[PDB]
Amino acid sequence: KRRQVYKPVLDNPFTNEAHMWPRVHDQPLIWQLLQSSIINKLIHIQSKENYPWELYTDFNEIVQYLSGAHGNSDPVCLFVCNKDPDVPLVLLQQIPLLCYMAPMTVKLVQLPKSAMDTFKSVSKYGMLLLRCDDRVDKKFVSQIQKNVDLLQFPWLNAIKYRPTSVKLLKTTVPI
Amino acid sequence: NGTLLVPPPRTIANQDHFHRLNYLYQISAYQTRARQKARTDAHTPLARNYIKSMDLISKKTKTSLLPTIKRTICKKCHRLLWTPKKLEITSDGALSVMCGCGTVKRFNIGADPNYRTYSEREGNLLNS
Amino acid sequence: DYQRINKNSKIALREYINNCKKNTKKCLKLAYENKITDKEDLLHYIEEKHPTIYESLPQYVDFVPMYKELWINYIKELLNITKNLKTFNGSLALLKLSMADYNGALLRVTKSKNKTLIGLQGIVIWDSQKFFIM
RNA sequence: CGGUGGAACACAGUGGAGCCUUGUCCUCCGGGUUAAUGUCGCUUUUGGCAUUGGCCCCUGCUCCUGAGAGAAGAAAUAUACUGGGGAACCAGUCUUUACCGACCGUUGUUAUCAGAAAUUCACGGAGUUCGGCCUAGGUCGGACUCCGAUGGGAACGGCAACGGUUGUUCCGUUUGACUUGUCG
Ligand SMILES: [Zn+2]
Repeated sequence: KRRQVYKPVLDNPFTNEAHMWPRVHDQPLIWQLLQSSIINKLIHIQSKENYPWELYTDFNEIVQYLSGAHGNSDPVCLFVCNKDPDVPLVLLQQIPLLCYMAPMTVKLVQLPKSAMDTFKSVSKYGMLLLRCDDRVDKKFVSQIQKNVDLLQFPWLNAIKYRPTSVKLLKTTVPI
Repeated sequence: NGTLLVPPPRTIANQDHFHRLNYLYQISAYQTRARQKARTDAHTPLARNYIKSMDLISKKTKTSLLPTIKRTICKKCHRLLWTPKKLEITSDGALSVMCGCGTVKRFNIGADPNYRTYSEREGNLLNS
Repeated sequence: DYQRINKNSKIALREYINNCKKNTKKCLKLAYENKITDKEDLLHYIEEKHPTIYESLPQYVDFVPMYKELWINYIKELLNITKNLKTFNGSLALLKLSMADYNGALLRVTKSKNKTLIGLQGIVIWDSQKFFIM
């Protein structure tokens, strides 16, 4: 006979607050320009995808770019899709973490729509890192990023004790 | 299949042990972050010690942790991986995370998506 | 070099607590060479004239808020010390203190067999078996 | 707590009986040199492989026993490995003029969940090599290597029992002095 027992397991008490993805609103005004630009890149030539706009869409290149090899470009922007199925969670629990230790001004934007499976199924993996140094795109990227799309850290900024979190999991026991 | 019994009388000794484990994890993480934000690796063999003692308490009470904690800490030297060495992907395998000591913690990520751990599934977990 | 130190965390902790004592002795020698009794001028003197010696020096001014607030708040949560004090239970509280760890505690030597050990306050960085480190 | 005064230097202290695998002058594995043979490439000849024969490879010290303490420069900084001790160091596995190394085998266990899997069952992916169909190199089978989110774990790792050592097992004393009794 099977009996269900609830076992107490210690939780990471700040992983919910460390994965508080930033507040994004009025987002369908942004995907139009972003998707139009990405498609206009992806149409002509795979070298002409990366000649006018320098973007990296492979996570090894994201780590090697944020390691400290290129330090000239200080405003660098990132776009990562959450709330989307068929997306790996091991990378997703480490993308907002690795950008925090980067000395460059890296601006993560979390895309909140669940139906946006296009950018993952089309380009590479569903993430986009590019540079706003002298491009035209920054002329609107600096417009909206102060409005709603602010990214700041409250969790490491001040000194605060954190309450413990002990959850409990299900376990079957056959006798 | 069986009997459905859901007890919310948490036991006092288990709460004491998990508060001890969580306090050791918090003080080790805050030592590591307060040292890492300011300057170079000053007392990085110190905070690791706490984690090691933490894992030894996990030997005594025979309790289990979420895979977030064991994914954060190491396996051999038992150090925090908040500042790892290198992260590589699609290098003819799945994934690799290198450390300073040389012990790596890799994950089979190139097989298929939508794979969750047993504590991260929809209904298997009840908070507090 | 760095890999051979942290092969065992205990031996690296021993090397760290030896290096802190050696750096403190070198700090006393450079402080007598400085001939300035003020410690706030002494730290800036070491920052100006001895960069590699300053790297392993402890920071007690940093050490107090990073430890005391977390320790006091953990004891206020664990021993159920709230605004209502008239529902306290001492025996279970002493049992919890027997079950709680002392790593990170402020503790004071009030009585000792040695007359020189008394009067020392300090915060735990590591608990040993039969000695104590503050 | 252990051993000696019973064993005479292993003469297993000696004798007898029973059984069998009938007590094999045997074999450590392993590594080096030399000689002979056969194959494959360079062509006085040399190199690689396999077999056979010969040699070489370590009683750390005292003591009958029990036990005691010395040092780990033939690869390290902490002086072989592992854990702790505040440090001389302690415990366990080991070796010691080792100018080569050597953690013996079998059985069971590591409950429940988790995970593909709790013992080199199996399964999934990648790379290499070989064979068949076949020839823009597609597929199939066999072998090796690496990895797979979990759990203290995947490490022939930890725990417990049993010796092949010079065949096993059983039985008996080599331990006495006076007093008394019997027998020659
Ligand atoms: Zn590590």
